[PDB]
Amino acid sequence: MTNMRKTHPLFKIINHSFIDLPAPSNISSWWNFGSLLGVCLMVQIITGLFLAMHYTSDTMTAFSSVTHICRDVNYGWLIRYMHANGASMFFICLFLHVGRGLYYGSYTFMETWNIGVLLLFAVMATAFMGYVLPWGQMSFWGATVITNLLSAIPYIGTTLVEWIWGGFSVDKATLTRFFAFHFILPFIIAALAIVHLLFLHETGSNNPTGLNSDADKIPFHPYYTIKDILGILIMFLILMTLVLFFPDMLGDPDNYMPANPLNTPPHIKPEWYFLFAYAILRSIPNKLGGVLALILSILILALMPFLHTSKQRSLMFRPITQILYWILVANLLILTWIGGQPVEHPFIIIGQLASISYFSIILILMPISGIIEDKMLKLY
Amino acid sequence: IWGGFSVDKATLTRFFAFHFILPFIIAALAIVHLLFLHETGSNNPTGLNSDADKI
Amino acid sequence: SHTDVKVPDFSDYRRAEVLDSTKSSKESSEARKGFSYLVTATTTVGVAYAAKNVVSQFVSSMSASADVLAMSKIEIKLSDI
Amino acid sequence: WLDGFRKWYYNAAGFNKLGLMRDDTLHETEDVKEAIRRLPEDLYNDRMFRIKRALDLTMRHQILPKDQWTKYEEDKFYLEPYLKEVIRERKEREEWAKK
Amino acid sequence: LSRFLGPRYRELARNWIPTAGMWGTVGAVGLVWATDWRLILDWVPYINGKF
Amino acid sequence: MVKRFFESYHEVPDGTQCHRKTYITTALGGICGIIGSAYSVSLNPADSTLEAVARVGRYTFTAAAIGAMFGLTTCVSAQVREKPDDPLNYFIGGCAGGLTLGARTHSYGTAAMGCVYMGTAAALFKIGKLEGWELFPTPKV
Amino acid sequence: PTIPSRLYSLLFRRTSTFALTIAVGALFFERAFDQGADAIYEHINEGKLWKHIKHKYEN
Amino acid sequence: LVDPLTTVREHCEQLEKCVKARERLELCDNRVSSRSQTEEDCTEELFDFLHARDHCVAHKLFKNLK
Amino acid sequence: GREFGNLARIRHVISYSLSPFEQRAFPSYFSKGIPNVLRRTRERILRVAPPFVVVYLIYTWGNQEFEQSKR
Amino acid sequence: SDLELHPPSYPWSHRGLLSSLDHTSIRRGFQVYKQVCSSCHSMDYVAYRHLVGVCYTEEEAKALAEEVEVQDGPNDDGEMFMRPGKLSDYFPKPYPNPEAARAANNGALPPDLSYIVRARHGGEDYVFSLLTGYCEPPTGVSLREGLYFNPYFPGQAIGMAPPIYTEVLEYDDGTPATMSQVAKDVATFLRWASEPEHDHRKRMGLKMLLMMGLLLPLTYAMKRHKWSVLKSRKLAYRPP
Ligand code: HEC
Ligand code: HEM
Ligand code: HEM
Repeated sequence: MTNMRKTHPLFKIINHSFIDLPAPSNISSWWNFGSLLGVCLMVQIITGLFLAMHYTSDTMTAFSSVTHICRDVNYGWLIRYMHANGASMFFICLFLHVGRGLYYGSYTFMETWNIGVLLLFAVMATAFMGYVLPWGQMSFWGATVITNLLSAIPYIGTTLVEWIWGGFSVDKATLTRFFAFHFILPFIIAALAIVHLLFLHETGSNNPTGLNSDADKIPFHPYYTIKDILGILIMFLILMTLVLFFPDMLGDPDNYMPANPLNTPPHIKPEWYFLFAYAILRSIPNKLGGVLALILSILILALMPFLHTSKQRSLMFRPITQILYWILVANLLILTWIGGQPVEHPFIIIGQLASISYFSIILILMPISGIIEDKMLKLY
Repeated sequence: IWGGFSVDKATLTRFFAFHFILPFIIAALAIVHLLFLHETGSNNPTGLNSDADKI
Repeated sequence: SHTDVKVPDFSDYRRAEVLDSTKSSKESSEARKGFSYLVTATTTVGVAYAAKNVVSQFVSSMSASADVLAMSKIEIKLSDI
Repeated sequence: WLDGFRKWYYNAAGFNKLGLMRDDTLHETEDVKEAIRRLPEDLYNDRMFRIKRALDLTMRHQILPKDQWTKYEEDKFYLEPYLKEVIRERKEREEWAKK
Repeated sequence: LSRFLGPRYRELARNWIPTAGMWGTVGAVGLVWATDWRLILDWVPYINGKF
Repeated sequence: MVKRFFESYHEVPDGTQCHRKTYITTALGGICGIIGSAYSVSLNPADSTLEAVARVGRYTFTAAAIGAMFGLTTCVSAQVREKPDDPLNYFIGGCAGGLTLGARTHSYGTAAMGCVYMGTAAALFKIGKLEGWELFPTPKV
Repeated sequence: PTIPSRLYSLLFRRTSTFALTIAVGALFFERAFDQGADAIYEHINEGKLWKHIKHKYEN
Repeated sequence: LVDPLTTVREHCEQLEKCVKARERLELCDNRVSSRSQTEEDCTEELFDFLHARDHCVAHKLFKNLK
Repeated sequence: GREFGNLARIRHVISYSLSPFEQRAFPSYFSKGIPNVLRRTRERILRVAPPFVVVYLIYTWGNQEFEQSKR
Repeated sequence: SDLELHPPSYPWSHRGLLSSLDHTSIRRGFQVYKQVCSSCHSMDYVAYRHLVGVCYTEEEAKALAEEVEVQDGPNDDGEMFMRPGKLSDYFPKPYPNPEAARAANNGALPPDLSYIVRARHGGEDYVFSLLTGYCEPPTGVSLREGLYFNPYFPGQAIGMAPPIYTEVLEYDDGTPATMSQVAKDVATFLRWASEPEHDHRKRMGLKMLLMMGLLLPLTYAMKRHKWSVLKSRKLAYRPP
């Protein structure tokens, strides 16, 4: 007598967001990464559910609980290495999602982008704050280095770092603090992703071409749920290749010792999604300038709504803005390699030149590139 | 649900994980409780359809 | 006019049993639906094998560990008393 | 030489291969959407046909052959006498708001 | 920016100088009261002694 | 100093220091494009000074791209195979230089002929440096 | 009529019979995939797993 | 009383690169024997000789070495 | 993107579409696919390719120069 | 001496993408580990339970457990008493404290052998080449008292003896006990002690690789079958 998907209200919002949402028909495989981040966040949440059921948080037996998970717990090695390489899968899907966001003209979805960079700050915070939790030598000294670089601010710095430590160094209260924070933070990331989907669904999605897609619309079901299933299956192919064949390749092998404060690793290095962050922090010789370059480096792609000087939306019809975008992702790859490298002459001058060129691309050269696009196409 | 022959270390950490995760399920269920409330309206002590007197 | 429009040729896109216009349909529609439904069933049985596998890995993870199963098993009666 | 460089830029931009002229690839701001309300009906209809055909072509990830590409000499600047009027009306509105 | 710079917007900004400056002192005094700064609370004579 | 600059190609073995190697063959392609475009200007005169400077810039840019792609693919093949004494490492670079030639003149048959001829020319160049009897010999008999 | 035509005419038309054949194929496919992949895994690893040494070195 | 795997000695008496590393290592041995109280040593050349030795007896001698 | 009926006001455009079951699932997958992949990579390989060979040149420069400087 | 040597890629029995470890060599490596390396080094996270199912039978693992007198607690009169070990207990630590381990080994701590291969860059090729790399030091390099030189340890000064040679153990499995065989056996045994999930890991990887090879073109064909309406969608424009 009545339609259930437009009558029942949970089914009404499920039908409006998922079934016949007006979506553009021409979106590529790079548009699948948002739903891949949703299902990757769900598989991180469910592997953390089945990982924290055997995890004891204290510095006497955190590493013993991790080895008890990897050896004595049946199928616990699959859950722990699936969680670590699913964090790697989460960050490569997040990096391709933010590369799509820098590429295809979706700066202008402004509240979506601002709650996205709030979500990205929370994802990076929970990634470091869960990377402490195996309690190895590399995890403890990475916690000490990353929290100690927050102590560069005068008059609030040592209050902030004894507040975030619970002591003079990283200890039992710091590890239980980071485990409670690593529980609570991806659920507020998931609620932020739900309201991020709400801020998207206010104005729909967008095409690769930067046009108004209202003339040509397909329903989301079954045209995009089978592309979602195909993207889920190729993401699970790369994720299950990462857990079942190369488990510690993207991870650091130096984490798998017991944690000892009496010795130091020969080079201190955070994870591969934090390597460009560590290179930008290592580029500035002043430590307060390094942590300000950290905060400005994460926050400077939120200024890309305010750095749209071109009258064309996407970069599909912008050929040397494409050159500056691929030299930006080349600078990101060089930043990842430089952060993976230790602090030696001459990696520091390469990191300094690449961070200066990356900030010159993201701040200076791409708005004047959009200006010279609309000058070469005779807009004004 | 025990994870072994008796209530033990794995039962305590598993109940810790469940006790941490279940109020967020309660919070999302409270959100859909509000969502199912907001179309059918709210009751009054008199027990009538009271759409004439609404504040 | 209004019948000026004709639907163009799909002969580079049509499936191999429905190319000929002299023959009719509902003589190979059973085959052309059963092939795609066999692909549907074998895709769904791959998804069902993954769902019967991975949830069983998680259920055996919630089950008892090897340390607890080695500790709780030793009811050795011996022959001393 | 500048017209040859502009034609090479038109070829390297890619929307001449894809089936659009210069005024279809504008960002739909409030000025451009006011000009969208202010086109005549036939120009609006084949503009939204060209956008729908461009969305079909970038769904199929292919372009038209070279005989039916939109040439630079075949480009018409249809939106520009409407968009310049909308821009100067918005400019005099912001000057009256400054006054 | 270019549409936001003008005589009328400067007069509106002059009209909104004292209440936004007083809201800034509200935020500063509330930050001082929340954090209990030892340099600033030792100058007020009612909290002069030890707290 | 030009010959002392250009003889930095040989004493560094292949598989290492690709940037200096591609700088040497990019400068060699630029010098050969400069003399070929000078012969092209003195054989076929352009109708304009702008057309002549576009002709020498186009021929110098295409021959420098041929040399740069040849040395870049030669050192990339040297990285991926780790054989510094291999003529196939110059065969792949000569074929990539011929493919760059045919992509710049926009004809795939000319790209295939340039692949075959420039690949066997680079293979004969590396194998002539490997045996060592000179292209320009001193008179000794 | 060919074999997917008979499979659609008798087997794939009803959705409950479709799900029945999906679950019956899961019941056969679990044992068949386990047997075939364990045969491949012990065919490429003869003498290296425990099953090729427990028959002769258990005592 | 059995012998160890002497394919290290068979490799270094069969291959030219190992005796080139041996001759530059003994040249550096004579250099640090002539120079008394020096900070330079034979560490990097013995490192390169050990790298070539262990790389060849890993990658091309595998009929007994696992 | 508000709803599915009040979005656009377009006119005089006709769309023909066939069935999923009256047509091939992979219609000329190789002979029209590999020229299409070749055309797309011809369109974008001159823009995506030379920054990555700059990355590889900087990578080989940094590795061989660090191993030269650590002697 | 701040430079470290990368180990070569040794052709192991499990270096391939689908090949598991040699369980017979795991048994040999555990036997010669219990002979020569377990009297000084201390591993903790492996137990006598884990040897069954991999290298030993249950009676052999019980006979290996009962030969070690491990410490439990407490005695019913209120003290500490010794018992023979079972399958439930973990490995016997030969030094009860790390500071006692450093005092017995001159200021050098023997590290935890349970996670060495995952702990160190280069894997078990480093653990093989560190034991087989006991060469004479070159001149110009002088060491401390009782300290021997390796090219593979960072810092170039191991705190070890040269522990293995020919005829370390009268080898019970019939293989000759040369130094490369014994070092290969403890390298694959420490790879097993680091990753006991190696056989089940690459088995589940084989199930995954065959499953995605028999599932991914079907899902791609389902994407193309549900999208071929749009792939065959041709438009037209007929204004009056
Ligand atoms: C004397 C007691 C002793 C014996 C016997 C011994 N080790 Fe060690 N081992 C140590 C100490 C102490 C260190 C570390 C300090 C140093 O570098 O000198 C060490 C270092 C190591 C390391 C290096 C780990 C790292 O992080 O660098 C490995 C691997 C190792 N031993 C394995 C073995 C194996 C396998 C055997 C059996 C052949 C063995 N050891 C025999 C005491 C011993
Ligand atoms: C990690 C969790 C994230 C999730 C779950 C997520 C989810 C989504 C989803 C579902 C879409 C719609 C795409 C589709 O369904 O087809 C989308 C699009 C979008 N997201 Fe995210 N997102 C995440 C992170 C981010 C971040 C960090 C940003 C900010 C940089 C961002 C900005 C955008 C933008 C601008 C779009 C619209 C353009 C597009 O569709 O690609 N997202 N996101
Ligand atoms: C709310 C859901 C989550 C829970 C309950 C959770 C729980 C845990 C637990 C208990 C650990 C420690 C076990 C271990 O050592 O692997 C851990 C580790 C980790 N988690 Fe999470 N996690 C969650 C979500 C995430 C997300 C979304 C990320 C990605 C940003 C993430 C990244 C990590 C990383 C990198 C580690 C360290 C892995 C390692 O080195 O072993 N977690 N998590």
